[PDB]
Amino acid sequence: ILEDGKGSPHRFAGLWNQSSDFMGGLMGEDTSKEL
Amino acid sequence: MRRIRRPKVRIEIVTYNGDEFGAKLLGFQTKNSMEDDSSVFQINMAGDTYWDKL
Amino acid sequence: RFKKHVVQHEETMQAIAQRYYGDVSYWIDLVEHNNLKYPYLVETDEEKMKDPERLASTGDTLIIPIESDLTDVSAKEINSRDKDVLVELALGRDLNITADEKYFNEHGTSDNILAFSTNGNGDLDTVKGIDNMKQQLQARLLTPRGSLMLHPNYGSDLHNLFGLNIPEQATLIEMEVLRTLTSDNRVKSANLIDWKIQGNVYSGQFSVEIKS
Amino acid sequence: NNFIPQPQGLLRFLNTSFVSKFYTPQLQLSELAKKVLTNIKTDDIPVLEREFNDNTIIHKANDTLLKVQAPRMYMILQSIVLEAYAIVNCFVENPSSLKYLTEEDVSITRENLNYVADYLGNYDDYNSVVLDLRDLDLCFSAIELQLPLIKKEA
Amino acid sequence: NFIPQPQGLLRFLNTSFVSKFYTPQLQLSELAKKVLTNIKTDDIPVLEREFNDNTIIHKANDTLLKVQAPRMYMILQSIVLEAYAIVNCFVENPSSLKYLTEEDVSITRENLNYVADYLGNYDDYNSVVLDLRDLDLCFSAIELQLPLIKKEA
Amino acid sequence: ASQRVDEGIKELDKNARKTRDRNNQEISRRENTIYNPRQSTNGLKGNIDNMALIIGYGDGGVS
Amino acid sequence: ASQRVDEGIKELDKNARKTRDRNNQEISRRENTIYNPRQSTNGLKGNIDNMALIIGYGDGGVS
Amino acid sequence: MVVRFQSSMGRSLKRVDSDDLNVKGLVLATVSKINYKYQSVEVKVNNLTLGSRIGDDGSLAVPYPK
Amino acid sequence: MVVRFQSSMGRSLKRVDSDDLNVKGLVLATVSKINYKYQSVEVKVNNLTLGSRIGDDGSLAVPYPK
Amino acid sequence: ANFLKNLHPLLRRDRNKKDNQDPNFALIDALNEEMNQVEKDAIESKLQSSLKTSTSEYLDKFGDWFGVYRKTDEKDDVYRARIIKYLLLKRGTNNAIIDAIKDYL
Amino acid sequence: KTRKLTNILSKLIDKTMAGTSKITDFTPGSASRSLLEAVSLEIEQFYILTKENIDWGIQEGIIEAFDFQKRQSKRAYGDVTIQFYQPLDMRMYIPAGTTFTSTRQEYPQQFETLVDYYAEPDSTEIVVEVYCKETGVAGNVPEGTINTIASGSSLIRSVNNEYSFNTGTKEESQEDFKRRFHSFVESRGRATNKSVRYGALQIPDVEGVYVYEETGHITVFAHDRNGNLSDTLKEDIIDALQDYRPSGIMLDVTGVEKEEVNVSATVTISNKSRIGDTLQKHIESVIRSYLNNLKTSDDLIITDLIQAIMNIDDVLIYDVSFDNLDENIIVPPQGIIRAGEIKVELK
Amino acid sequence: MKTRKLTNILSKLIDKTMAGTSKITDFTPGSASRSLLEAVSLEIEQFYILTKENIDWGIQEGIIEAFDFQKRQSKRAYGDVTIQFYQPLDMRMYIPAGTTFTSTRQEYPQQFETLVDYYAEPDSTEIVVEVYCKETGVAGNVPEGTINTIASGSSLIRSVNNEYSFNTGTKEESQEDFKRRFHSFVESRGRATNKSVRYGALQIPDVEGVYVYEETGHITVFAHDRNGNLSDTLKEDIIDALQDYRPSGIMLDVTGVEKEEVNVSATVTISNKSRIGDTLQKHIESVIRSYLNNLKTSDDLIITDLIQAIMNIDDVLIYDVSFDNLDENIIVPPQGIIRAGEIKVELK
Amino acid sequence: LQKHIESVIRSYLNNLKTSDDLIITDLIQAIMNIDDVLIYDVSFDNLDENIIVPPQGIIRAGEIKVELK
Amino acid sequence: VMANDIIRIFITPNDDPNDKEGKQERLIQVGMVSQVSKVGSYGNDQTQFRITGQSFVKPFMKFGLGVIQEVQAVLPEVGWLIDGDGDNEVKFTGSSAHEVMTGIIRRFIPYMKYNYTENTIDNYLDYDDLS
Amino acid sequence: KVPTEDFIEEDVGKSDVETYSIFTATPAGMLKELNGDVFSKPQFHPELTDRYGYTKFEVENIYL
Repeated sequence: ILEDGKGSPHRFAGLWNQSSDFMGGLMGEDTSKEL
Repeated sequence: MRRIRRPKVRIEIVTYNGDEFGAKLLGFQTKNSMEDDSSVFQINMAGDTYWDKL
Repeated sequence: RFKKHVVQHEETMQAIAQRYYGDVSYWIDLVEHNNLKYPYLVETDEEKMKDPERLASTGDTLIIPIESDLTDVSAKEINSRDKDVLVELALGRDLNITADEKYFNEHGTSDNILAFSTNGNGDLDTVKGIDNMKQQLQARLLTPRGSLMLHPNYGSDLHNLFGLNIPEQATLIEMEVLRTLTSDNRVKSANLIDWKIQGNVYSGQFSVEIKS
Repeated sequence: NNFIPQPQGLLRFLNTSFVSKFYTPQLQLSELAKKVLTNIKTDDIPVLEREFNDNTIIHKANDTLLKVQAPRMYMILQSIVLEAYAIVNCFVENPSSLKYLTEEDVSITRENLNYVADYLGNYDDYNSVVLDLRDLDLCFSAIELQLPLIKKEA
Repeated sequence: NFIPQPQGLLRFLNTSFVSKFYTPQLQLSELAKKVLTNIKTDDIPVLEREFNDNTIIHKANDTLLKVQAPRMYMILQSIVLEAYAIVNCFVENPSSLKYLTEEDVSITRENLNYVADYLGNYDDYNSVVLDLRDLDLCFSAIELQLPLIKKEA
Repeated sequence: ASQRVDEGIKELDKNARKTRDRNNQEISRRENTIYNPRQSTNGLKGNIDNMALIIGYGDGGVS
Repeated sequence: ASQRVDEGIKELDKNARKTRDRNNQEISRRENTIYNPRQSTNGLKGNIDNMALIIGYGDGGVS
Repeated sequence: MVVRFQSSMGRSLKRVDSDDLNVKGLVLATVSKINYKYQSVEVKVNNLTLGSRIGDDGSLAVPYPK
Repeated sequence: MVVRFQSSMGRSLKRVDSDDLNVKGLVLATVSKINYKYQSVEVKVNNLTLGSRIGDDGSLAVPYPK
Repeated sequence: ANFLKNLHPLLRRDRNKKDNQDPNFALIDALNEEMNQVEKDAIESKLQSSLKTSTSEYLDKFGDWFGVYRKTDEKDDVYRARIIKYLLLKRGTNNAIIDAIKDYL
Repeated sequence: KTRKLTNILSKLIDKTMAGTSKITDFTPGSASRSLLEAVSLEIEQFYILTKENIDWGIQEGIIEAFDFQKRQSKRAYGDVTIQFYQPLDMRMYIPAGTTFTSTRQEYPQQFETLVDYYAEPDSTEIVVEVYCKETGVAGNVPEGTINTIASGSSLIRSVNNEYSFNTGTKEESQEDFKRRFHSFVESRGRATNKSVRYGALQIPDVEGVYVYEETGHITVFAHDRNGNLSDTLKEDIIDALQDYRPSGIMLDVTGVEKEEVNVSATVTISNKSRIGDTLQKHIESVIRSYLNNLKTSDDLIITDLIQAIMNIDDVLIYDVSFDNLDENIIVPPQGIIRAGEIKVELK
Repeated sequence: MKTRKLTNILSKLIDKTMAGTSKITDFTPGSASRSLLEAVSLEIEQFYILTKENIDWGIQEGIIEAFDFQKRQSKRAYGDVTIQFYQPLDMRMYIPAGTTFTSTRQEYPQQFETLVDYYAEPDSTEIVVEVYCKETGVAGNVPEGTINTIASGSSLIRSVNNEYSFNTGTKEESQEDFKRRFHSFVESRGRATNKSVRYGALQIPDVEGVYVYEETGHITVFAHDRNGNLSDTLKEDIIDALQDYRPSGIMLDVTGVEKEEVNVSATVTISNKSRIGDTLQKHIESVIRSYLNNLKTSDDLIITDLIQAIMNIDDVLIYDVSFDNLDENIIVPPQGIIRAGEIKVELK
Repeated sequence: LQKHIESVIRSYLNNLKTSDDLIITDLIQAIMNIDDVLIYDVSFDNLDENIIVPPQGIIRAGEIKVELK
Repeated sequence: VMANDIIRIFITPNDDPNDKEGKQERLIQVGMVSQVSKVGSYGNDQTQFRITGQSFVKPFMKFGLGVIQEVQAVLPEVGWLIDGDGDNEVKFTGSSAHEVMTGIIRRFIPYMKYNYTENTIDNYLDYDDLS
Repeated sequence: KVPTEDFIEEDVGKSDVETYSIFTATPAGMLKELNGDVFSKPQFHPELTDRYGYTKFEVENIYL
């Protein structure tokens, strides 16, 4: 988009800000804790 | 309609007159890039005068 | 831009959308441009009598915006209510200065000719639509090229082209007029239709393909 | 208010015969100003501990004697700033405040803006204030034309 | 190697008017019988969360068909067991697919139409019928495709 | 089938989709160690993928 | 509008510009979660910048 | 040629990069100041001082063998 | 180009090879278990344990300064 | 538009003048009648969306949302009137109390 | 919710394949596929109809039950009559779209006929309905303005409209529609301070009304009419507030009194050369204007007066004192401060 | 409009086809015409059902748009997390802000984070710090012994455990609660009455469960928050809000509420002998204690609602519940609130 | 707000010079720069008369105590 | 052409009806695309599209076994008897390459999910008959 | 701005050469987790790591 240097609105996608802190338990770590 | 273009290059030098230097121009290159940590350019000059001594 | 269209007898909105936009699925958004209720097309005239503003029937004029402006909400809102005013706004509005249409033709390439006029009551006259385009073209043709005090290179060299009424001068005048008419980006192109030189008076006509 | 603080001076200023032939003022408060003004009156708003930009229109009004010489005209200036301040806030942040302003509410601001401009023009003291408000007079009219169209877009 | 089931589905699965077009027969498939015995005897793993607010969650239990028409409620359980049975083998452990046959699904669709038509009388509980009609055409595809699958495999 | 599966997946909650992903990963671990309803097998997955949502086969669909 | 915004900003002090930059950074980092006012909306934020500057939304302004 | 004008070092051509920044091997230094409370020193290079950050003794310092 | 698709790392192009496998410099670790008979320990990296081979205490272990 | 307008051009749209029996005409007429009835029902649905003309279950939903439930053996008109009037209690005034007592009486 | 053409068509095809074994071809142009596509298009059109109905319902349907009228930009229309020289002897035709131009040059408004009309064999006059081309209030025209017809004829003599065009309509936004409803609902509140104030302000000649509340009695007083209250206004407003007062609580109405203040202040100026008649006169005018503009039941705090007088110019004023003002003056609720006599001394 | 089922539509289509001058056609099962008619009838039934659902949704959306009454958002879950160290700290330690607390069970992967700084003083073998659930939903109501992971934790930490389940996280506002609050608002349009003051007191998000006790020329409001307290600022805000809604010419007062403590000493019978354990006992205790809290003022200690609430956890697993001393309902005064109480579980 | 008022008073008093002298009315004007709607009345318990600074000395803030009542 | 798609190429060596041994439709190569770009020199009045990829080396090459620094993963009064637990450490043991390689591949292959309409890398890659 | 009228040749497209899932900005190398305060606090997306698991991108900032 050319208006006021807006650019592409799709540049700031839904994954731009949405995120979370990084920690374990996502692969292999959690298999042994299924008590 | 097709655009018409008439390039006219000018060169200025500061330490021989700059205008005389710019007359003998034939071509040049200018490699500028942010990827590398250096910007470099090249200039091609005619053999009318002995530029090595000047 | 938008292409004018007239409702045909026993015609549906789906066919109208398919003919122009190709895919019938665009008809869902096209109705909002016309600002019509669910009875989009009705043959019965008395049915439209209940609410003519929010209904259409056979012989009425529709609006067909281009694909780029089809999805714009602003275009939908503007075309919903303006209806016939779109053409005037599309071609713009300007003050009318053709106070003496009979007089300005008698003095070509002469200064102090055009002047303001009055129409209606207590307000300066204004022009719009194709009349505004024709007035602007005539003013540009009459205006010499290098006389305006700002944004120069506006006008033509018609005053300097007077000569021996020979064919080459006639072709030069034709080319000058064509360049003057084609300067505005709104007009597509122009071409001469007839040439006639007899005695010491030059006559001719031109055709211009105005967009929409 | 939700995102960033505001200057102390503006917060203090905002919380709180002659007639023009062309213009007829009225004291109709906007719906948006009704709710935003309560937030300013309440303490639930961040505020800075220092002030800058002395060239703003607010300090010009404070310096002059408009408060005591013409408190009625001074009151209208606060009303204009209140509506002007609110319509700035919604676009930058808090889009939920939309569909609470109408063209009529914005239109009447120009009537009050021109009404007080004539009184301020009778004296040379208020030249600086008159120079500022006249700039905003054309600013609101653009918003009035686009406000119905922007509301449907959003 | 079985996915834990929801608590609601586990509770649901573990236990005059007549239509002119389709009628039921209260017949259970051999494959459906085996799954019922396994859940009845073996303590299958179960989930603890109930985020998914669909299927029987607040629709099959919320409706008054349980107390008003218990016989109709039996039909819905049979369809769920048959629906669960076919989904069980394909996702995991396809050895049990051998017992299934064409007539098992044919009777199930007839039962679905009978209960579906009865639910049409009630205006409030059309939400249940919304899923049943979509599920009705799912069984028909299996009916017209199950014989080819077994020979292919 | 694909359209209504996509609609149902979109309608599901984020936790439901996360549990569906967990179930898909678990099933992937246990791997080891033109469309026509009639006379065709390519559309077998479409019918099965439609299921597991009308019936709560786990907190979310599979495959 | 942009012209008079630029003209007004030139007279601002160093602290006002610093606060304007800080406010712009603050707004920037929490976003995702043919001029004619008639028959168009292109020149929306341009008018707001002058109004925000002259009235004052912060020490320097926003946007 | 024109593109060869980049960071380089040595008689033989070598591409100077972040690898050259890394210090290969061990170096010597002299003890100039000692933080007695934490018993962590700051060592002086011939024309540089390691450590000696804004943190007095605790947050940043050079440990010592025990 | 087509032939450039090989092992590479870093913003600047570098040929990743057996050199990158070699560890440049010194690293820290924590003592998790000690073989008292041989007085040779096994140290734990943040997500790895060095030593701890099939040999109990004698054949393979990490020496300690004396 | 209607089903006949959007039908295939080649398909007939009138009774055949050669034989009385016309299965094509029968099917087209049945589909057209059903779709016209559905269209008439859909047009009438606009009334139910408004309290000014909602009747039966929709008026009951309006009253439940407003808190005014249906009295036994109460027709739609009086129920709607009571629902609308319930928002103008103007409670506290002496004449308001008198009006409330008269309504109770 | 609504579903598109593709979903409905796919469902129809799947159900046909499930039920029908005699049909297997679904190439474009097939009669069965065309029938299914037409059915799906009609279903989608009905879905869009329901969507538009729901949009109208949420926008204004619920509010339509309450007493208020909606406007939809209906173009102006009205009855117009035409006369002829002699009675007709034929059925003259009046096709739709006939333009009835305005005779007056100052009025550029134009009107068009939507429906055709057939003249009777011998009727000497006929009345038809004509709709304006332009919407909004601009389409309104005064009486006796439409006296020209574009499709003229020898038999046609003149045109005239006895009744003016009153059906001119303009449409406002949803917020404008909702604000009147909110005001109407808010106005129904009673037995409160704000409701009593609004009820008092409803009657003309009521401005600046002040309310004082107590457990024993409620007193209301105002200076609405030129700074004074008349007995007839009190009698009129007592009856109006009967509906607004609380039940079982006494209501009282009284006038507004004033207490003039005499002050003889002294000001010390750093630069004594600047003193003059104009400066002291301006100071006195500022003081009397400040004292005049006091709210009802506002105590005359000496600190506020010192702040106001010294805020004229900090550099100019160095000290201030009052010779005849001991402390702050307390006023009753009904009193208002006024400037009786003011004197300023320069030191 | 009125709902039309598949059978009626099919019968009407069959009747129209038969009456449309067509005797050759037959409607036996397995015919293409019958299948097409059934598909069309199902499409029409789907259209009617979707139309009814859209009507309901439009009614809800119009009621939301009408007036300025809208539901409030959800509340983030929060609770207390206990930290156990190997040995008491010899020196003061500082916990960095934004420390992340998580778990390892696949059922509850939701994360938690702290909002304020905390300090671990020396000679302290444990420390408790409040946490907040980042995700807005009921997933934060984890059971006992779920949060057992800490980020950026030093070697001094020996274990991480939450003593009690949160049971504080909530989804979006319930339809029934929103409907009841709207009824309160509609009944509160007429000012100067008990319901008007009730709505004026309840409109503040923080206050919950207020009571009004009208007297001769005197009004008392026993307002309290979710914690049962009444701060001065919130009290003044409630008074200011009620000032507009307060009836004119009558006294108003507010003095909070007085708390009362009762020990239920409940006993529960469990069908599954194997499932009985300390974890279930702690869960039951936490559930009963949470039920005691979040209770409005001036309501008797009804036991039927208590047993139906605790039995709602599992109808089959939980068999029966009985009580020793509190069988009879306890009548609470206007200024009494039943919040505190010690719960002892005596399994049979 | 008490801390803010104390800081304002400190800034005002420290801004004075040797030529200037402490005045009760000037202090009242300085502190009352805040909007009069907020602060309705101000009085001094100790200060009752103007203080004349000696030519060599300068008056400035020492230890300030501010309280509501 | 979205990235990471699989493309299979078959080449016919010689004529079909001639009954040559070349009539085998032998697959020449299969791999995962990782780049698509426009190409064209309009001076020559010609343009082309180029796509390139690797033969299933992309997943292993991109999948980097990273390090997590600040995770404790403790339990209340409970511990794991085997060391290297709680942390992300994983140990592979075996007496031969085929035993170790099977554990290495099997550890990470099934969880490397993609958007294939039909399966994952395990179905396409046999990785069997190792010695 | 530049239209297509000035384009002689073009070579542009996507590329998966750069692909990272975990991003962090560690402080200077002097600080260390074992003998100091917190060392890092990376960030990631749950869906991104499925295709590229534990792909880290570390940068050392001298300012911190």
